[PDB]
Amino acid sequence: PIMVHQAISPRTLNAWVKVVEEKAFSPEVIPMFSALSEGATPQDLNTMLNTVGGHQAAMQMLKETINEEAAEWDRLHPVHAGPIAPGQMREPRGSDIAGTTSTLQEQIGWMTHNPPIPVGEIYKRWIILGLNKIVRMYSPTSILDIRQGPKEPFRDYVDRFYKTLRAEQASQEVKNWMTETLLVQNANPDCKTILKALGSGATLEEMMTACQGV
Amino acid sequence: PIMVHQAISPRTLNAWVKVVEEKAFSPEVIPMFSALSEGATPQDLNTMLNTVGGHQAAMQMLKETINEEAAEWDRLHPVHAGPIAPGQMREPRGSDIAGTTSTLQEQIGWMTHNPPIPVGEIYKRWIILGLNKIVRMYSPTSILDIRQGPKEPFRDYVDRFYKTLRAEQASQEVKNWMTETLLVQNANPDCKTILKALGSGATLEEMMTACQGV
Amino acid sequence: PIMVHQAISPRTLNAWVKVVEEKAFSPEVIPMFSALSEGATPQDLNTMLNTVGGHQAAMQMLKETINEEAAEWDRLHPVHAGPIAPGQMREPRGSDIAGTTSTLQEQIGWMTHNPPIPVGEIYKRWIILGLNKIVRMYSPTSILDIRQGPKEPFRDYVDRFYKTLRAEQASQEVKNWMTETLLVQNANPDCKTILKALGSGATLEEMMTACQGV
Amino acid sequence: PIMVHQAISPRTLNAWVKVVEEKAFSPEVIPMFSALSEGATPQDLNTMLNTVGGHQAAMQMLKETINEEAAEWDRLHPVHAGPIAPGQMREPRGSDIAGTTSTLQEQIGWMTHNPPIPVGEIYKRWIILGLNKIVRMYSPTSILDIRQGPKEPFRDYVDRFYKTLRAEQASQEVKNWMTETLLVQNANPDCKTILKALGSGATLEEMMTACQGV
Amino acid sequence: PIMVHQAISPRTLNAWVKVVEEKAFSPEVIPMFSALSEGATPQDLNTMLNTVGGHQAAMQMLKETINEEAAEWDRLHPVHAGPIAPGQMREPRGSDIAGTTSTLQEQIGWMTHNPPIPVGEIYKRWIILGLNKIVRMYSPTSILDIRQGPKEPFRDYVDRFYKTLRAEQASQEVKNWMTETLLVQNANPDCKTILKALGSGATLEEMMTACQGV
Amino acid sequence: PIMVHQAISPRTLNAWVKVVEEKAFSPEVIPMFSALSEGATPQDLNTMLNTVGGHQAAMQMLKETINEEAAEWDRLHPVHAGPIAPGQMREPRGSDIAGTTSTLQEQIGWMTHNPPIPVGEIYKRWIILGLNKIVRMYSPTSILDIRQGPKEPFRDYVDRFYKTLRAEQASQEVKNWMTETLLVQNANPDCKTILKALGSGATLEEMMTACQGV
Ligand SMILES: [Cl-]
Ligand SMILES: [Cl-]
Ligand SMILES: [Cl-]
Ligand SMILES: [Cl-]
Ligand SMILES: [Cl-]
Ligand SMILES: [Cl-]
Ligand SMILES: [Cl-]
Ligand SMILES: [Cl-]
Ligand SMILES: [Cl-]
Ligand SMILES: [Cl-]
Ligand SMILES: [Cl-]
Ligand SMILES: [Cl-]
Repeated sequence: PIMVHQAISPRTLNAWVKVVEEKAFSPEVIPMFSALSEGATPQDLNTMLNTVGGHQAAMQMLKETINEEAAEWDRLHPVHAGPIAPGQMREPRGSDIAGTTSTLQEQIGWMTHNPPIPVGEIYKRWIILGLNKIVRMYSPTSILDIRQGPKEPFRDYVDRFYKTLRAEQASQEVKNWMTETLLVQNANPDCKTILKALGSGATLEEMMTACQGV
Repeated sequence: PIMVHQAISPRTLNAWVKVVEEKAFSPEVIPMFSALSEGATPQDLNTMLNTVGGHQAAMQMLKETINEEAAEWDRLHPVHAGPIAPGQMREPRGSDIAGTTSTLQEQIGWMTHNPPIPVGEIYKRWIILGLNKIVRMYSPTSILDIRQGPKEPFRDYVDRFYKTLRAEQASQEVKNWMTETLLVQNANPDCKTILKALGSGATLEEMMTACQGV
Repeated sequence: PIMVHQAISPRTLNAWVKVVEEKAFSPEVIPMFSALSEGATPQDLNTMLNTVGGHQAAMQMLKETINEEAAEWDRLHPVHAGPIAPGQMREPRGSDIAGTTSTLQEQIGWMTHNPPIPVGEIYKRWIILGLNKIVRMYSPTSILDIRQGPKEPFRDYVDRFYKTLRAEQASQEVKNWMTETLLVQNANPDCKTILKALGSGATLEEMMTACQGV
Repeated sequence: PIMVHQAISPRTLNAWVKVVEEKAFSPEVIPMFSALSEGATPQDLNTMLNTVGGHQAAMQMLKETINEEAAEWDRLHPVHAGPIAPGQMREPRGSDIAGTTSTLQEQIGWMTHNPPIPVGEIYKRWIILGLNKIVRMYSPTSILDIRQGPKEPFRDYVDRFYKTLRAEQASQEVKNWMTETLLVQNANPDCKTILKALGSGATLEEMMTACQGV
Repeated sequence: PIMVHQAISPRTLNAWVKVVEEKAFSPEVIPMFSALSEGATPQDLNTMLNTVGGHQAAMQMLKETINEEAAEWDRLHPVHAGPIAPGQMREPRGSDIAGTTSTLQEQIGWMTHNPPIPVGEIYKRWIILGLNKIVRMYSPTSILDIRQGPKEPFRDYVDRFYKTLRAEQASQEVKNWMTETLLVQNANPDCKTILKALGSGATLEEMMTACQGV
Repeated sequence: PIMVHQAISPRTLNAWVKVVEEKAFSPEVIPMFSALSEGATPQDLNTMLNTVGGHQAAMQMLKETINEEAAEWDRLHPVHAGPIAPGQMREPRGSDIAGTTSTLQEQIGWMTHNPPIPVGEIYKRWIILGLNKIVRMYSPTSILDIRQGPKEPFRDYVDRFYKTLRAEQASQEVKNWMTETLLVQNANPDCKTILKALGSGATLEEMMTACQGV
């Protein structure tokens, strides 16, 4: 990554490869990806994606999302005809942001220049957008089906609930509705009664400590 | 972390991930977290939290604590209306300290500027506050129940006592009362007699060496 | 690699060696190679190749490809007779780009000089060209033979399809034809009907989510 | 640690944690601790101690020793009343040296300032003092009980002798008396005769090579 | 290694040690050695050799080769009598290049001085010369004995051929003769016929793809 | 180690610890030690020795050798009475070189000052001197007892010979006599005849290749 240019480290690459083998597309893979690609050029971002073996339905799916975002960027940013003056550099296309039609030096130029054109962070947003689509498709369970089993420790039910909740790509408002509606509704009879008694404004801490004995 | 900005290292991230898998929320997890997040920006702190898979009841609980602290910061620090002058940067909100509504560059700006606004260390205190709440809730044993078993080496009883003591979030004054009261009271008959004979001002060293033979 | 010269790191070398032992010549080996050889001089590129034990039919094959590209470079770039002036350095031959007839200092000279002569990136392209030839020869399955089995989850069929597709060295236009023709054609009866109903312009996401239940 | 400030490295922390799990409080733990804490601030020293899980009787014992040394420092160094001038910084208390009542910046200030106030090395001496107390208490064998068994290779007896000797916290004069008295006295009959014949001034090398055959 | 002097890294040393234990004197050991000794002083080169345990017939053999090359250097470079002036440094002998009679500082002096006297790269060539002698002696199979077995995949026969070829220290002209003569001659009947039909100028790629079905 | 001071790295320390556990006092331990202690101050050298657990007969033996060398240094270098002037630093005693009576800063002073007083390299020579004494004492086999067994491959006999030779601390002249006398003398009948026929000036290479078939 990068403001002095640097190659992607052996142990960044290796760490990313192992993450995908072990955890596939579990929600936490996406923060790991972003963490390992901090300050990454499009070339470095493409490296991480291309070094993934297997999971090629998702990697192909990711390409289409990236292409869709590229087409959208080109629509909003039409390229103007003309010779690039000595002090300036050309406007990036969608394919330049995705790294397929731009050199490393062009990518370095845009990121470092005074008006920064952060193609690294733009392309990364496109990748993360497509990764979210994969997680949601690749999640086995639906949030609607998470119901506490009889004699299930609440703590284990809440772990399953917010884990499954974590893989829906839901906005904060949508995730807020699911919490106040499904969590208490789908608790088991013994603890559900207790939770109705806490009222309409109790924290998760209060709900978990309330059903700790039961 | 950071005064030159730096990305979170592959082996910092990986170390933190393994800590939580192996040790869950054992008291020592919190010092490990703080150690691995030294000089961290809110973006780096959020990275560590988001890269944790599982334990999503606690991670959700942690969000509420962070939001409570954010609401408290906003109450004490009301934002004033106006255009941010060239030489200055805006006042951070609670959400800016938690990183959700601020950019990396804004976080870098506050931490490096001459009046330092250490959003990293402020947000970290909020996270550590919530981590303490988790440890205490997630501790299986109570300090009141730690009693030395018949024929139990004192050393093993003291290990269990101060381990269980370690997970209560007790102030120094509260932890002091538990030591002078419960430790000797809940020792086994043979060693308890010996300890009453040491008097009301003996060190742990003297108590452990006194009951070494018995 | 390199603009200050640096030796190839112990853990770059070791990482590359393990990659080839574990994954042989699977498509992802090539992006891994390029990633680990970022900014590499021809000497560093030769190091990575020579440190590979076994697979000597491929490594020998790679030599011929490199020699073919060297012969082509010499044809296009004929060397002129004359003593190299103090301020300049000689024109590289194909063997100079491949590192066999040039010193490390000559390779450093070309890469750093004001008109950059990127022998590292030129030789790397020749190596990657030959690596593609190996992958295609060393691929066991043909893309034509990938047919979805009865009761096979589409997701698994698409994984096999784009994995096998990945090892053909096909241009984008050739890979595009295979997608729109073979993927739907070679699906199993139950899902194939569903896919004909999506129409002639649906994304992979829509095709995978359509055949998710079936 | 530090004269430019630096955070404690991931692999320093991890190394220290593993040392205590594997070797507990074996004499060599103390040199390992000092080695891993070279140039450490009190904050870094507290980190290493707090990240130790288990062994909480010793860690609590260590706190008391540190508090005793703190009380002693305060007695010898009484704090004077007054506002700290711009060019100077306040006098450290015992709690400031132990890091509990001082900030990282105050600790950095004292260590770097022209009259250096090495709170890191002072606090480290207090910690090492308490670690020695633990080793001696936690040693199972006494030096008095190490007697060479019949047919025991001297080399193995000398290994046991100086290992057990190593955990007594004995001054050089006390350890010198034990060598010249117990080592030869407690050897087995066959080798003991040989050693009396070497005389009152022979080296360990001469004693070991003398009893090599026997 | 080195133009600022540096000590050999822990992980360079360890990597080299493991290479020799696992792979002995397989052809690839020599490129690994050269890679790990890039920019090495004679002291660093001697370190790598001396840290090898076992294989002492080869390490002794290597000493003689180094001594032979040293004697040859002294013959070609006779030392002149005189006091070394302040601005200059003495001429290196063979033993100075091998590090046995020169200090680290003398080795640093020669490598860094304006007329560079690369004792590191000279001594390294002597070591690599002797390593080649070992590989050839320590190779179990002869290139003459590599014959394709009945029903042996050509690819496996070519792997064995160029592996065994790799350990002969043969010049390019000698290795060229073996390829065009033995490879086709010693193929099995079914594939041999096919290869005669390709003609006297076909690549390894064409030969391997020709005998792929057979 | 060091001309800017640096703390001993976590992975230097750990590497040294593992070396001694796995290989004890095999000849190669000594080059490993020297390699890992390149540029080490006496404090760093003492760290490596003190972090060794077990083997305390040898570590104690090493202390005596170091003390003997210290006494010898003091005899040759008598300390003169007087106050150390501002521009100068005091003369080191034997105990100052061994680090027991000197501070880290004094050790840094001597090593960096214009007339360098390399206490690191002096003390290291004393340690290496004592390590050689240990290896020789701790070697199980004598060079005199290495005789080639009937049907033993010469290569294996030469490995045993120069391995056992390696642990005698023999000068080059003493090791030279053992080679020309014992190696051929103690070979087995079949190969011994062959070696007498090579003559009185053949290399190890010629001797090993001569007895390769037999
Ligand atoms: Cl993310
Ligand atoms: Cl969520
Ligand atoms: Cl903490
Ligand atoms: Cl506590
Ligand atoms: Cl590639
Ligand atoms: Cl593809
Ligand atoms: Cl110590
Ligand atoms: Cl001792
Ligand atoms: Cl080589
Ligand atoms: Cl070859
Ligand atoms: Cl040595
Ligand atoms: Cl030897």
